[PDB]
Parts: sequence; structure tokens; C-alpha cells
Amino acid sequence: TGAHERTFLAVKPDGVQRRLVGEIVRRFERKGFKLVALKLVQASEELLREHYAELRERPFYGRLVKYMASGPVVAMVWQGLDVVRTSRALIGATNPADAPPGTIRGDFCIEVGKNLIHGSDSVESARREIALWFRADELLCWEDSAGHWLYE
Amino acid sequence: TGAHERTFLAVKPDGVQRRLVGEIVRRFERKGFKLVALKLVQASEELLREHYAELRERPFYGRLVKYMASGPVVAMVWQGLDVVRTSRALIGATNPADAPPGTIRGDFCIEVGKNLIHGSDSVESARREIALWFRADELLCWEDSAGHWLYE
Amino acid sequence: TGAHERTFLAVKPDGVQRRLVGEIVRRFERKGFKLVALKLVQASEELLREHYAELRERPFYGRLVKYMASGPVVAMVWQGLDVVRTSRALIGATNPADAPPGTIRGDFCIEVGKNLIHGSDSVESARREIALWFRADELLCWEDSAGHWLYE
Amino acid sequence: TGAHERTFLAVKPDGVQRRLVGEIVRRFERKGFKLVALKLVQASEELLREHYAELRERPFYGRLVKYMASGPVVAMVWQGLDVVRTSRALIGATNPADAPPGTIRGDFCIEVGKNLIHGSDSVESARREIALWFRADELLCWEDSAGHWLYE
Amino acid sequence: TGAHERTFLAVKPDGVQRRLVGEIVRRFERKGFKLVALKLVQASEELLREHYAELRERPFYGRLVKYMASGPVVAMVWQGLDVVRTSRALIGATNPADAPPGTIRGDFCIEVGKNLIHGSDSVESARREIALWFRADELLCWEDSAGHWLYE
Amino acid sequence: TGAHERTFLAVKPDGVQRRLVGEIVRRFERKGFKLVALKLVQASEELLREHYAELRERPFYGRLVKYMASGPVVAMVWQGLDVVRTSRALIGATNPADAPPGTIRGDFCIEVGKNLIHGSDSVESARREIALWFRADELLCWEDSAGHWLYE
Ligand SMILES: Nc1ncnc2c1ncn2[C@@H]1O[C@H](COP(=O)(O)OP(=O)(O)O)[C@@H](O)[C@H]1O
Ligand SMILES: Nc1ncnc2c1ncn2[C@@H]1O[C@H](COP(=O)(O)OP(=O)(O)O)[C@@H](O)[C@H]1O
Ligand SMILES: Nc1ncnc2c1ncn2[C@@H]1O[C@H](COP(=O)(O)OP(=O)(O)O)[C@@H](O)[C@H]1O
Ligand SMILES: Nc1ncnc2c1ncn2[C@@H]1O[C@H](COP(=O)(O)OP(=O)(O)O)[C@@H](O)[C@H]1O
Ligand SMILES: Nc1ncnc2c1ncn2[C@@H]1O[C@H](COP(=O)(O)OP(=O)(O)O)[C@@H](O)[C@H]1O
Ligand SMILES: Nc1ncnc2c1ncn2[C@@H]1O[C@H](COP(=O)(O)OP(=O)(O)O)[C@@H](O)[C@H]1O
Ligand SMILES: [Mg+2]
Ligand SMILES: [Mg+2]
Ligand SMILES: [Mg+2]
Ligand SMILES: [Mg+2]
Ligand SMILES: [Mg+2]
Ligand SMILES: [Mg+2]
Repeated sequence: TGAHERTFLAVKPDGVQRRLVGEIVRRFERKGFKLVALKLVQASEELLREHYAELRERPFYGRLVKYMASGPVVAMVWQGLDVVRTSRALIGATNPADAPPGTIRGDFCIEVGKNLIHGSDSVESARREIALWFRADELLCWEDSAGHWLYE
Repeated sequence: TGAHERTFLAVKPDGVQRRLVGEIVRRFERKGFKLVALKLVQASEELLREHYAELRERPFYGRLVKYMASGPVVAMVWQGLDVVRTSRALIGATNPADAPPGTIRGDFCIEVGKNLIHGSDSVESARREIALWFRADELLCWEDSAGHWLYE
Repeated sequence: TGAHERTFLAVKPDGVQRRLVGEIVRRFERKGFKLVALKLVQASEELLREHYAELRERPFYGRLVKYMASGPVVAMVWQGLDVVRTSRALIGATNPADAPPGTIRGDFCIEVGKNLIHGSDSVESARREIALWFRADELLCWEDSAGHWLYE
Repeated sequence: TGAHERTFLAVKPDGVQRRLVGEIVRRFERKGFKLVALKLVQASEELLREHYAELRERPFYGRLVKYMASGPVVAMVWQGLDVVRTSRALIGATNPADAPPGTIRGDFCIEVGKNLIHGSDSVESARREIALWFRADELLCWEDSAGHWLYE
Repeated sequence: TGAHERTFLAVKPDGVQRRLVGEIVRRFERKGFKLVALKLVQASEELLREHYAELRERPFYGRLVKYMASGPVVAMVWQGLDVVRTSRALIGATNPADAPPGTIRGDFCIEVGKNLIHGSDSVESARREIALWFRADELLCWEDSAGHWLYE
Repeated sequence: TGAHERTFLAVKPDGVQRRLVGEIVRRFERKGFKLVALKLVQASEELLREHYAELRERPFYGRLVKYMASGPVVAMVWQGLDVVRTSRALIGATNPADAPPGTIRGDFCIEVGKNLIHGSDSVESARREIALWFRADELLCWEDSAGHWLYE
């Protein structure tokens, strides 16, 4: 897919509550990525248990699911070259204490449980997460007039 | 409704294309308003013709509808005291040439046909537009921890 | 006093709680005014009752005093030409609904009771307020290297 | 000329010294205007005396000319619909004390002699000033990919 | 102390003179740390010689003390989990040439002697510096309504 | 030359088209570097072939030259201690995928061909590039009043 690669990002409840949705979106916009889906949702525990299926054996799993179900999240899909890996780099390490200044977590967060945002960790994860959170008809193709200035 | 008043805002295609979605959202966030719904959509001509029903006899109606249907828009609902009138003030006059610096249109736009954003013009318009664009289950009630610092 | 005019500003508890101290300070810094005093304090009811002596007959007086005593404020003195009147303009109208975008209240606030900041309303008020909140030895004289580029 | 209208702007020495060149340029860029010329120069007294010929009888003329010749200025030409009048609005009133917050002078200046920037006051003034400061071969025609999103 | 850990920061004279006090405070605010003390002061040589006691053998010690005593500084205490180590990371390396973009020194400074800010290098250093610069009654306890969104 | 070291930077056509000229200039301004030359130009292929002489055997050379000649660039000279190496660090790695957040390319770009800006790679390169792009009389000496706060 190359430049058509996509990732799933979600602003977590702490990001909404601390009024950082615009700030986060703006960082992906200024980087050059293309927004292809967006909605504010209250995720069910059922969806979240599937979202985090791979973490089912971790001791924080129960609390992570409860937390993510506790308030609104902003679900998003972004498109562009290497968007999965690059998004992860813009977000910064899982634990904000390891995330350098300049990253979202490095600039805005302190603790692993309140780290503002989720990003898919691979192309395959993004495929799964996009399908889980969004119908095909919520993913928009639009002609991106900036593309000429971001890509050869 | 008082502090529960709501308005409908939409970032128009020019706002998406020029990468101002985050910028716009951030201005409503920093003002203190509560985001209660959000989605990126491709609006149909049918929806837009009803959205702009009051302008049906004006000669720009056709091209307004075509333009708004020509690319993705970011549909939003914001909640708070006097949110309809205050949102209109943050956005600025219809014609950007009359919108002072500090407003969205005053800072970011030049011409009336490319003026970035729609806001409801009254509480009754907001009522109609919210129902037209969003189901009840897309409008989220969340406990706003900032509310104590915005309201008495 | 001319360019030596001074005003008293205070970031109110809502400004501290919403993390807008730096934002506010930065607006006075970028304007060209000279910071001559600064401290984070918890104001007593006794001080606040005198600070707001002129409002003693108003129905919001009791609640205003209690609120301002309820949490830390950032007390400040700024110096420069016409600083009292210009600070009031940067802050915006008492009621944020009347404060245009570009002002502190217009950009960041909604309601008259949670309006972020106090500014002296006149040179006489500033005289009184500066004396009430700060000792002479908390007001600092420093050689301002920017002064040649702000003043003729 | 319509959307091909042009104005002459100059960041004055105080704007260079206070490091606000980027800030100012960014405000015209975000507004949608097209940059068609730009250079850092040290203007001669001869040029400045002609630039300000209409102010020759005013008491500040001598000091204005000397000051503008005392350091580098950033000379610019911007193009777009109503750019002369709109530029003046973004800049704000001559005397910064009358320039509201949101404008360049309202946000960044205090005194009439140190007011950061010059803008042409009319289409005829811009014609004269552009010719005086720039050769025809310093004014660049480029295909503006944003134009589709700023104009009908 | 965990989340009650505290560090001492000081904006040095160059930070005040270049008008970066707001900018610096804003970076600590947006990170989530809690401001518990703040004042603008002119530090004595006596205090500064003790502040920098560990550097007494170094060749820049005399000049460092003189410089820090030469103009106002903004003394601060910040509270939060791992605040001492994280503050140092937000500030960046001692020598700004080694401080990456995104850090305060990486974004705003060039030279080791003009590096904007001091931060305690350990919990014990912070304890000592807090006691040296502030009385107990200048350190404020306030109920932090954002804490729920920064900490588990 | 020490603090008199100079580098050549150029905002490439993508930086002009995406409206990031002010943003880029502002980063060099806030760092403390001194702007000593600036112009918007349309570079000839002849000049660009010499500019990029060392890359003549690389497969992108033809397309790089054509691209850089295809639209306006903003040519600049900046002065200060270690400005060549530090500029390169602020810009970030050639390939934006390797450029961390906080850098220009890390924040604003995706692909190596659309990476916003050129910076000299050494003191000798800067010497050559400055002479190639600018006459001696376009390089300005001005007294930098901020220098006392950037340098010891
Ligand atoms: N030790 C922990 N305690 C609490 N929450 C944790 C912990 N480790 C991870 N989490 C949370 O779970 C989320 C998912 O964990 P994981 O998938 O391993 O990391 P990532 O989100 O970086 O892919 C994290 O982003 C974080 O909010
Ligand atoms: N003369 C015009 N030509 C083109 N578009 C127009 C014209 N007048 C208004 N419009 C467009 O129609 C939209 C709706 O018009 P109106 O409802 O009167 O204004 P507003 O959006 O400020 O409530 C405007 O926001 C603008 O984009
Ligand atoms: N009607 C009101 N209800 C609640 N609080 C009010 C009301 N009017 C004023 N206040 C509060 O009292 C403060 C002081 O009032 P006043 O001195 O008249 O205004 P200002 O602060 O603009 O000088 C206001 O800034 C506001 O926070
Ligand atoms: N009384 C004054 N003292 C000092 N400088 C002044 C005075 N009046 C005007 N100036 C300066 O002269 C410039 C040109 O004056 P004028 O052309 O009337 O204003 P404008 O710049 O708004 O077109 C102003 O921008 C200001 O910098
Ligand atoms: N070689 C030097 N020349 C001048 N000043 C220096 C030098 N090295 C360090 N300093 C200054 O002394 C301060 C204290 O030194 P040190 O305690 O090592 O650094 P830090 O502030 O990073 O803990 C530095 O922040 C810097 O301003
Ligand atoms: N593989 C490539 N494909 C396309 N363009 C490239 C490639 N490698 C380099 N370039 C472009 O050519 C410019 C010059 O390359 P080079 O001089 O090696 O890098 P730098 O700009 O870091 O000094 C780069 O900045 C980039 O825009
Ligand atoms: Mg994960
Ligand atoms: Mg309307
Ligand atoms: Mg009052
Ligand atoms: Mg004039
Ligand atoms: Mg130290
Ligand atoms: Mg190179």
C-alpha cells in the first residue's frame, strides 16, 4: 500500500478531559498525514476486550478496559507513507518517562496509565483495529491537494 | 438548557484540505466548550439541500451545496453557556473581509465562498442541524472535570 | 510616571487549575511589558475583602471573596506605557461573552464568575492593589534590554 | 486586479531585533495571502525620504527616516483579494494603544514609534512602494496550490 | 514521596530578559506538573555561592555567581512523579549544543553560559535548594483537579 | 569566526507552497541565531547544478535540480556559534523518517524528496553556497541587542 498505508489512533479519555484533541490532531495534520476517518465514541467493554485481546494476560488488562470504557474517546484513521511506525514515533514511548520532549507523551504526560493516546503497533494491528472500530463506509477517499508537496 | 445549550459546527472542505481541523477544534477546546459529537463525513447533496433550506431562493445556493458536497467535512456538536452566539463570534463574520483578526475567518480566510467553517445561527437552527446531522446516540454525555473551573 | 506606570494582575484559581499561567504571562511578555513582581500565594479573606471593598454591596461579593480565597493565585505587577488601560484591553470585558476573540477572556473563558484573571481598573486602583499585595522590596528594578525596541 | 492586488509590507528594525520576522510572516501565510517578494535590506535615507514623502511636513518625519535607516528591514510583497485593506486590518492601528488584541500591533507593541511593521495605506501607495523597493524581476509568479481553497 | 516529589527550577536572567518566562512555565504546565511555589527575586551572591557550593572549584564559578546575581530570576517549585529527572529531560543538556530540538535549551539557546534555566539534579539537591530559596510558608498545597487525568 | 560562523539555508518549494516559511524562520529566531541575508528567488538550473555539484552522480540529481528550479525558494544566511552543525540538528535527518519529533523534518515532513529545507553540511560548504547565492552587499551587519543574552 506504500503511501496508502493506514493506522488507527485513539485519543483516550484523559486526552478529551484535558482538552488536547485539537493539539493531537494538529500534530498529525502538520506532519502531512491524511485524515480518512474520525468520530467521538463511547466504546463498549465488548469492543475494548477485543481491541486489547493480546493484553488479556497482563495484570492491568481489567483496569485498562474499564478505563477506556469510562469516557469518550476520539477514534481516528490516518493515511500516508510509513504512517504506522511514524505515528508511534510522534506519540513517543508507551511509558511517558521514556518519551523524549517533542513527542506527544514527552510533552504532555507523566504516567503509563494516563498516556493520552493509542496507536496501532504494526500494519497488521492497524488492519485489525480499523475494521473493529469503523465500518468501510466511514473511511473516506478524498483528493488530497497537499499530496503533491508531501510525495514525489 | 443554559449551560446545556448546544450548537452544530462543521469544518468545510477547505478547512480539511488546508489542514486546519486541529487548529479549529483547539480554539473551541481552549475556550472551555464541551465536545459532545464529532465525525468526518462526506455529506450528500440531499442532506446539504435541507441543511441550507433557508437559502434555497438565493442564487449561490446551488454552488454552496455542490461545494459542501465536494469533499469531507468535520461535523461537530459543542455544548456550553451561550455556545451558539459565542461560537459565531469566535468564527467571525460570514464575509472574512469583515471578520476581525482573532476570529477564525479573520485569521485564516479571505473570501465568503472559502470561509472554513459553518456554525448554527441560532438555538432553533442548532436544534434542527444537530438532529439532521447526528443521531441521539452520537451525542455523548460525559462528566467534564473542567466544568467546576468554567461555571459557578 | 509614563513608561514607569504599573498595574496589578492576578491569575485567579481557575487560571492556575486550567494550566493557563504560562499562557497568560506570555501574552504580557510578547506585548512588551516589563514584569516587576511575581508570586504564587494563597490570599486571605481579609486581604480579598479589602481588595474588593468597592464591590461590598453587590450580591456576588461574598461568593467572589470565598472563591478567590479558595485556591492559589499568581499575583503580578507589570510596568510600561499605559499598562493599566492596555492590560484591561488584553484581558477583555468582565463578562467573557462580551470579550472578543483575541482577548484572554474571549479566547479562554465562558462565564463572568470564572474569568481567569484580575486587572487593576485604573492607576489609583493599581496603586492601592500593588501596596496591598506586595512589599516595596518585592518590586524589582532591572535594566530592560528590550526597552530600546519598545520605546523611543 | 482583484485577487492579483498587491501590497508592500516591511518589518521595521524593532521587528527584526525582537525576533518577530517569522511570527509576522506566518500571520500573512495563515491568512492565505501569496508571498511574491521578500528581502532583508538596509534602506538608504534617500529611499526612505521618498517612501515617506507624504509625511515630510510632520514632526516625526526626521526621526522616522533616521530610525528606519538605522538597521535591517524585511521588505515584502503580498498578493490576494483586498490584500491592501486586509493587511492593514491584520497589522492594526498606527498607534498600538488603539490596536485591539488579535492584531500584530495589539499583540506585540506598545508605542507608535516602535510599531513593528509598515503596510501600504492604499492601492496607489502600494503601486508606488512596490516599484520603489523592488525590481519587476524580484516579484515572482508561482502557481499557488492553495488558491483553489482560498478563492472560488 | 512518589507523586509528591518536588524540584527547584529557576529561570535565569537571560530567560527573563528574552521574555521566555511564560514559555518555560507553559511547558511544565502542559506536561502535567503542579506549581507549588513561584516568585521573581534578585538573589544575593551569598545565597548563590551556597546554591552552587558543589561547583566552587570550577573556573566559571565566580562568573556564574556574578551573572546569576546580576538580574532577576524566577524561582519555582514543581511537584509530581519523577519531576526532578523529567524536568532535567525537558530542559535538556547543560550545553545547548548537545540538547536536542524539543527541549528548552535545544529550542531556545546556543551557549552553556546562557542556557536559560536551572533545575535540581537530584531529590536531595532539590530538597536543599527548596529550603535555601523558599520559606516553608511559600510552598502551597492545593487540590489539583487535573490529577485524576495525570495519575492512576 | 566562532560566533561569526555562517550557514546557508533555503526553504524549498514545498515549504513555500505549504506555507511554512514563517514557521521555519521562527525556529531559527527563537534559537537565537542572527538573520544576515534573506530573499525569495527562482533559482536557475545553472546555479542549482553548481549548488549540487557533489551529487551529480546520484540518481535523484536530475529530478532534484528540476524540482528546486520549479518554484520559488527562500534563500537565507544565519549567523552564530556552531550555526552550521546546530542548524542541521534543528532541521533533522535528510530522510524525515529518521528525523525525530521536535525537528523541522520530524514535525512537518514524510518523504526525502519533499523535506522542506536545505542546510549547508559544513563550514566550507556554507562558504561556497553563500557566495553562490548572494552578493557580498546582500549580507548585512547589524548590531544584535539580544547577543548579550545568548553569548557570554
Ligand atoms: N504497567 C502498566 N500499567 C498500566 N497501564 C499500562 C501499563 N503498561 C501499559 N499500560 C497501558 O496499556 C496500553 C497498551 O499497552 P501496550 O499495548 O503494551 O503499549 P502501546 O499502547 O505502546 O502499544 C498502554 O499504551 C498503556 O496505557
Ligand atoms: N455571495 C455568496 N457567494 C458564495 N457563497 C456565499 C455567498 N453568501 C454566502 N455564501 C456562503 O453561504 C454560507 C451560508 O450563508 P449564510 O447562512 O447567510 O451565512 P453564515 O455561514 O455566516 O451563517 C456562507 O457561510 C458562505 O460560505
Ligand atoms: N454578576 C456577577 N456574578 C458573579 N461574579 C461576578 C459578577 N460580576 C462580576 N463578578 C466577578 O467579580 C470580578 C470583579 O468585578 P468588577 O470589578 O466589576 O469587574 P472587573 O474584574 O472586570 O474589573 C469580575 O472580574 C468577576 O470575576
Ligand atoms: N507621533 C509619532 N511619533 C513617532 N512615530 C510616529 C508618530 N506618528 C506616526 N509615526 C510612525 O510613522 C509611521 C507612518 O505614519 P503613518 O503613515 O501616518 O501611519 P501608518 O504606518 O499606519 O500608515 C507609523 O507607522 C509610525 O511608526
Ligand atoms: N564551561 C562553562 N562555562 C560557563 N558556564 C558553565 C560552564 N559549565 C557549566 N556552566 C554553567 O553552570 C551551570 C551549573 O553547572 P552544572 O551544575 O554542571 O550544570 P546543570 O545546570 O546542568 O546542573 C550550568 O547550567 C551553566 O549555566
Ligand atoms: N533518495 C533520494 N530520493 C530523492 N531525493 C533525495 C534522495 N536523497 C536525497 N535527496 C534529496 O536531495 C537533497 C540533497 O541530498 P544530500 O545533500 O545528501 O542531503 P542533505 O540535504 O541532508 O545535505 C536532500 O535534502 C533531499 O531533498
Ligand atoms: Mg498497544
Ligand atoms: Mg448560515
Ligand atoms: Mg474590578
Ligand atoms: Mg503610512
Ligand atoms: Mg547543577
Ligand atoms: Mg546536502
